[PDB]
Amino acid sequence: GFFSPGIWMGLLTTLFMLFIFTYGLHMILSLKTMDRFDDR
Amino acid sequence: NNPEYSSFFGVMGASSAMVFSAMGAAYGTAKSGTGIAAMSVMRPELIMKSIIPVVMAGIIAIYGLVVAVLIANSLTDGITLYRSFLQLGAGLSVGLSGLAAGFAIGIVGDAGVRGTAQQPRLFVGMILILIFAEVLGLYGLIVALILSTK
Amino acid sequence: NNPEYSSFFGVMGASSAMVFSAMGAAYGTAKSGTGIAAMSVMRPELIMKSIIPVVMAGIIAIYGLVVAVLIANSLTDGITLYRSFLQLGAGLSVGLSGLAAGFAIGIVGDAGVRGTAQQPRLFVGMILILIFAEVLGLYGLIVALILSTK
Amino acid sequence: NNPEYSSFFGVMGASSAMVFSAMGAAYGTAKSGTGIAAMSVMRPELIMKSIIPVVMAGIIAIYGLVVAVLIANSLTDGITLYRSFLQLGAGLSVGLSGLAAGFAIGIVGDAGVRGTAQQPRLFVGMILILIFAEVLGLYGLIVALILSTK
Amino acid sequence: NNPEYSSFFGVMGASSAMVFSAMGAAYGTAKSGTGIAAMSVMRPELIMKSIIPVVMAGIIAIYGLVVAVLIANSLTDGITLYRSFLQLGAGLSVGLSGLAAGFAIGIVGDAGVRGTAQQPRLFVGMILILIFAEVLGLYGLIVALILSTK
Amino acid sequence: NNPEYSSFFGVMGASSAMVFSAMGAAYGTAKSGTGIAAMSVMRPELIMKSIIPVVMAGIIAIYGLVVAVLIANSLTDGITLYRSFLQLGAGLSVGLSGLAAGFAIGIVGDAGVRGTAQQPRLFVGMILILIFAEVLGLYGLIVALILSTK
Amino acid sequence: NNPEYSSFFGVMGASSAMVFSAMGAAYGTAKSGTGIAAMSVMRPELIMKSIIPVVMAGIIAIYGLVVAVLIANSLTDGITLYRSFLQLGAGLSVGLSGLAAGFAIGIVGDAGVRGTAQQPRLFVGMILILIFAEVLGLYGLIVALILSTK
Amino acid sequence: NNPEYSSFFGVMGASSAMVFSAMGAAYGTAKSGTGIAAMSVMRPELIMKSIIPVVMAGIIAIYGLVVAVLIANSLTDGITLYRSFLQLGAGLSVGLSGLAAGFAIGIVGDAGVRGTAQQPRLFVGMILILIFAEVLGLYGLIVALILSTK
Amino acid sequence: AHSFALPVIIFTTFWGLIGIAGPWFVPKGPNRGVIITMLVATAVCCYLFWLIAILAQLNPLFGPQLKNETIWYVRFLW
Amino acid sequence: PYNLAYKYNLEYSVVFNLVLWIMTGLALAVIITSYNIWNMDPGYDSIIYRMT
Amino acid sequence: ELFRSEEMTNQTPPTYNKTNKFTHGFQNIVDAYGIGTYREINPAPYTVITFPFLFAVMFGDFGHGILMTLFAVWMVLRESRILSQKNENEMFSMVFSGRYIILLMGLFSIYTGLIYNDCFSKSLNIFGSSWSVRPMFTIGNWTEETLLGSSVLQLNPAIPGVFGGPYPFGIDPIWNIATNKLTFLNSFKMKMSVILGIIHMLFGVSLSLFNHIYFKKPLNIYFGFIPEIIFMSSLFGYLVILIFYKWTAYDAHSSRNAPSLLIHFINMFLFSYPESGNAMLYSGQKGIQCFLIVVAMLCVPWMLLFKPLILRHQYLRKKFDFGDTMVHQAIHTIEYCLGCISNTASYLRLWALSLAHAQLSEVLWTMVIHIGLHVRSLAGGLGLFFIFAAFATLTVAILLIMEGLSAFLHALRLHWVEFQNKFYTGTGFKFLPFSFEHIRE
Amino acid sequence: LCCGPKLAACGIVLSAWGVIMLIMLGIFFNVHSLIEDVPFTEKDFENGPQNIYNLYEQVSYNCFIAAGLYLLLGGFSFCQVRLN
Repeated sequence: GFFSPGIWMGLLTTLFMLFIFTYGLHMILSLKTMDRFDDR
Repeated sequence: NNPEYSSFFGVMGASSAMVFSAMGAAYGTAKSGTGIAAMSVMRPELIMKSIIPVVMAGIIAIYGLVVAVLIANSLTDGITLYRSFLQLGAGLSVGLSGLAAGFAIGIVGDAGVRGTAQQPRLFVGMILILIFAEVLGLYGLIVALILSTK
Repeated sequence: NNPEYSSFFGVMGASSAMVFSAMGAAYGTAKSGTGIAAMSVMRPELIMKSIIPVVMAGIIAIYGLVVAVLIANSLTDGITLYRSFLQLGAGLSVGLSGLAAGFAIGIVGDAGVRGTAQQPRLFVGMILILIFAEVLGLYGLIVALILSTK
Repeated sequence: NNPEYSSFFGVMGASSAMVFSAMGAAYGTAKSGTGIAAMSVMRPELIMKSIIPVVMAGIIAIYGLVVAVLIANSLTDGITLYRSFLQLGAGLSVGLSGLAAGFAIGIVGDAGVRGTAQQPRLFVGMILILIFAEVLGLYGLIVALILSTK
Repeated sequence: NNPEYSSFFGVMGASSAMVFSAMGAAYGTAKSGTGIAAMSVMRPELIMKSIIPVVMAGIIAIYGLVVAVLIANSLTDGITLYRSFLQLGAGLSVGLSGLAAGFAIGIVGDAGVRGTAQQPRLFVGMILILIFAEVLGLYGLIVALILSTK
Repeated sequence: NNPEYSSFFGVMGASSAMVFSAMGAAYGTAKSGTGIAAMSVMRPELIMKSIIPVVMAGIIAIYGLVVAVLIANSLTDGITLYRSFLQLGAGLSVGLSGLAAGFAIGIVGDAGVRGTAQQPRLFVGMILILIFAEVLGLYGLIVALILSTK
Repeated sequence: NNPEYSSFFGVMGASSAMVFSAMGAAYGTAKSGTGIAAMSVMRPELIMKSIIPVVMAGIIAIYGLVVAVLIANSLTDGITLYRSFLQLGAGLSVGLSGLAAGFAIGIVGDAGVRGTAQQPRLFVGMILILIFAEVLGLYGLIVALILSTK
Repeated sequence: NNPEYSSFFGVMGASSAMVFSAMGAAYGTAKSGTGIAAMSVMRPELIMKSIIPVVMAGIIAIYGLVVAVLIANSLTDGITLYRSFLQLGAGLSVGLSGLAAGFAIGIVGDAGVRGTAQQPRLFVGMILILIFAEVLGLYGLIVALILSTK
Repeated sequence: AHSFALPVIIFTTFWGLIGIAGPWFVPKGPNRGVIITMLVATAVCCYLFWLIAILAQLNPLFGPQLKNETIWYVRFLW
Repeated sequence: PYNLAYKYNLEYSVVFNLVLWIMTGLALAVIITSYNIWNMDPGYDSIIYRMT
Repeated sequence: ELFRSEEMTNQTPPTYNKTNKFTHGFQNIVDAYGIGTYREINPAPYTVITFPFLFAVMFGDFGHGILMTLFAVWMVLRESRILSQKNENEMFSMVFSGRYIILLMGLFSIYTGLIYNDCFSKSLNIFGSSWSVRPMFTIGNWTEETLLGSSVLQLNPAIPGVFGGPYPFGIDPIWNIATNKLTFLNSFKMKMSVILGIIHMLFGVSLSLFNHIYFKKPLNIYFGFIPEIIFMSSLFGYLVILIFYKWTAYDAHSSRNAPSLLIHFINMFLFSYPESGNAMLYSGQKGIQCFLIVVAMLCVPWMLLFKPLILRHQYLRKKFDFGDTMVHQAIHTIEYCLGCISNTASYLRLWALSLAHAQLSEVLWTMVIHIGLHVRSLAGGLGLFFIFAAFATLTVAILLIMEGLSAFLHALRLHWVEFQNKFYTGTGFKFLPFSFEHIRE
Repeated sequence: LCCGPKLAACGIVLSAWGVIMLIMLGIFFNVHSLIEDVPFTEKDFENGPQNIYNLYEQVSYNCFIAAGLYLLLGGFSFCQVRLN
């Protein structure tokens, strides 16, 4: 067979936490700093 | 009698608790530091007060450390799977909860520091809103801890 | 009696720890270096103080080297799999946590270094904030060390 | 007694060690080259100093070349799989770590060289930052060697 | 007694070498030609020297041919699988490494050719940068030669 | 005697050669036609000379036509399977290599014709660069002929 | 003796031929119509002649119609499988090749008609270029016909 | 001896014929109506003789309706599968071909009506062009009619 | 059939005299240094390349793979 | 011969699962890295404004 | 006695190299890379032969060598008419200015093409091809093989007792019609490229000794040249020796388990000496391989740090930026050692392009001019006319121009990068005397 | 016709090169009646080596025909350059 109960259950939990990681990283990557500072 | 792979799910719980919380705190710190850097130029006297958002972000990371270790000290070889998924749930519960809280702390802290410099009367409001953010992370810890022994 | 291909997970751990930590330190270094080049062009007298962000990024990389080696020295052929999952958790825990720390270092470094030239009183605040980011990287190491010997 | 397909892992390692590190060096060189062109037209007198990021980038590619050869010279038909997994991990460790180093080298080179065009005192700081990126690449090499000989 | 379709992987190797090498060379040529077309309008007298990026880039397609043929020379029906993976790895190694080199050559060629017209002193720096980018393609060949003959 | 579906690979080869080469030629033609149409406003006297990029595209398409026919004529029902894979490799090798060539022809043709309109002395340089791209497509044919006959 | 589903590939060929060829003609038609509408405001005279790119697009669709019918007429229930795969190849070959031609017709016609409004001498050049794209479509038909009868 | 997975392929043919044709006609209608509404501001006298693109769109929908009915009337329980794949091909052939026509109708209608508003001479041209798109849709019907009775 | 020794004798003498004796028979003009340089460099470069080509063909491990019609043609040609 | 099976890899699910996700992740890493390099921003300044 | 710049009369003088109608072009392609240091060894007298030779190796095609030579001759024969005219097209002027450089490239391309035995993918059989005696092939247990032959090849065996003997000059023509040319001759070109590259590199290093003597820098030879030339010899010259050894040491009698030179080379560096799996080239090789690598490593301290240490000694004895000197010397060593590895591989350009040229030529022949032949008489004659014209056109467009350009550039690049960088260092100023040169302008 | 002396000159070079190549090639086919070994032999090949010699003779004749056309081309192109 292509998949086992072990392998599959692993993949199912892996994807859920992978989506969480993707969500977190997504917002982290879309994070900018300032072009310039306001004043002296 | 132990379904093999039983240990795999558990250890991922410890990993998630630390990694996701670190991601949250890291983002929270990054946003707070950026806001502090922009604010502090004109009003350096607020630098010490402005650090608070960063500390809370750090606390989020600690919640994750607490669960990640609690799970790690709870791992064995002959894990009955039932226990493993409980640990995975606890890990994810605090992880995502801490992750979301870190975002709230960062985004709110950034605005709060900038606003406070313009209007110091907002300082208390900044702190209050941020406490709620931390309380959310705490929530994640509390349930994650409760689940670890069920 | 030991499952086959059991070493795979531990090997991925050793590599993951080094790679993700290098990614974190690399990002933090690149972002700081950009701020340093943009900042110190006007105020070269700060060039030897704005380097610190970069050093801290390097520490993130060391965390990864320490665990990646610790894992590699812990691997054998007849691994009981259980140990491998523990090694994978330790690898990812420090690697991905260092990665998050790398972003914190990078964003705060750039913002802090350029801000510092505009306002020298910011330097101390910059370091303190960057200290939290190094602590976030360390939390990952702490868990990884707990798991890798469990 | 040897599982067929086992060689696939080690073989992908030998390639990955070169391919990913090559992309890193390719980015580093290409990104630096653009910055060099900008500096040189403004002032060609520095043309022989701004090349350094490129030399460093090349060293990264070499790190990968070294591991790729070590893995390739360690392949056999009767492979025990364990060693094949180590070879894959070792190849990825140096390849992906060098990849991160390549981006670090390119980004700071461009910023440093463009800044140096305006401020000659920036050169020393640029070199120190470049040193951290080369060190980030080496850490990958160290782990890869430990794994491939384990 | 050999596995069925064992040539499948080796055949993809010979093709992949040529295909990715053509991709790299094509990219390098396209970017270099664009820079030349824009540059030579102002200084047609440089249209001869400015070809170098294009001529060098062609080496990647040659490297692809060299390996793709070297692999093809060793394709038979009764392949022991082991050797087939080696051929696949060698094909990918040179192809994807040549692809990385193609990117490097193209990007620096565009900046180099344009810069040279602005400042003829850039010629020497352009040549050095192009060399390192080509070396990356060479490293790909080196690994492929060692691996495909192992 | 061989596995059913053995012919499938060879059939995909014949199609791949024609389709990918046509895609490349179509891209090269479309981009060349766009630049020419605009060029005709400045210099209609170049309408005849500026056709060459389009011919180059055409030749790419032929490369694909030649291999597709060779595969189609060589493919039988009782195919040796080994030869079927080689036909797919030959098809992809020439098709995808011609596809890459196609992009180089288009980008170089458009940039060259546009630059030529501004400066007619660039015409000879455009043709030379185009020769390299056409030869890169031929590289694909060479490997395909070696594979499809082995 | 052959699989009851072996007829699947053939009918997908007949459908693919018509669908992709129509898609190509549809794109080319849409692109030409857009350019023609704009040109028509500039000057009435050319409206009549400007239809030609659209006719060529139509021919692409016919190319596909011819193969789709040939496959449908030859496709039976007791298909030889070998012939079915050939029909799938013939269908894709003409369809996707015509699709590529449709883009060439579309882009070239649009740019050509818009340019011709400004320079009537372009008209002849436009047709010649479109001729190459129609020839590219024919190439797809040639291979499909060879595969269909093979 | 009839395979129970055949009544699905068949009915999906009837559905595809209607659904994709409605999508095409809907797209053509949406774009044509938008252009008409804008046109009506300046040239309300053209409103009635500008509906044609929409009627043509509808004809595409009919092409699909007719095939969907012909298949639906042909559907039975004991289908020999061969017939099911013919129904699937016929459904997709007319549906997707009509879909392509819908885009041509839509884009040409929009550009044509907007142009006609300013250049009444474009009207015959708009119709000739749109006639070609309707012919492209009919081609889909022709193949579907051949397949559905085969 | 061939021996290796004789080729070596004939081409080594040829290129030797050029690189060894050649410089002895040179004009005294301003190009003397250039002519001698060329004479020696040429003989060395050319001799080495050939020597490789011939030595690489000694003690072969395998022969050519010829097509059946080619094999037939040669049988009745050489 | 006797409609015998060809021995469809015992533990197939293991090799399959490993190779699928390993090559998929590595292939994507190359695609993303290639994308980032493909679109490298030279700055489009300094001399580019004049050459354009 | 080496060529150097002329003496000038405490500022950096310009670098003056006297050139003439022949040598000027070669000096310019050197100057294009840079102006040599005052009293530097001028590489041009060696470029005159070295560069065209390396080109001919990359462009070793007899038929194109003719075309290339004739072009140069045409330009020279019209020299007076082309030079005393206006030539606004810089592409024609450029190749004209290099007409004497091209002339040599053609002459050497003929020489190398004949040794390669390739004239438009055709071999040149001088009736000396005695590779095998087919009549004796059938004797050696090959009876009616042409029956099965209809579907197979059958490889001609080595050491059947009836085959053998080298081809007098170049590659035996028989390989030009084999299906495995692509392995027999491919191996030759790989090994040849390595041999030529390493030897040429050693020459480039040897030249540095004369320069260091001229400037009386004992340190640059006691801590520089000597360990540098030993380092390169011990690693790369050793390889070259083994390549020739194998050719003359092993026959087909030992083809099974015949040593692989590439594997021993890698195992050499790594001190990898498996008990079995690889036969050794000669007894005691293990000791030699270990010794040479140790020496190469011991060569590094000399070039790495002994010079700045003695400079510090002499400085403090007399009593100088020690730190910067140590860094500079360290960089030199790092680039030298890593460059030796990369530079040796770089000469794979010779093989890579030579292979490509032969393959482009073969396909242009096979897919174009082959079509000009036909069993129909009149159709063949008339078609061959038109087909050849196309073949001629493509032959020039693809090989004589484009690949000739690639071979030109890559051979030149080898000159600049691997050769010159071993001795031709530093920069000077271009000598620009006041003179009435601008007469035609 | 003039056609331009630049293009007539190219024809002269192509014609001269062609005549040289075609004559030499035809000889090679006639002498080795060979390295090229592509005379388009029959698939129904019998035990008659003389059949291969005859095929090469046909190929050689065709080579000289093509040379004749290049001789005519060179003549025409030559006069164009002289008149231009």
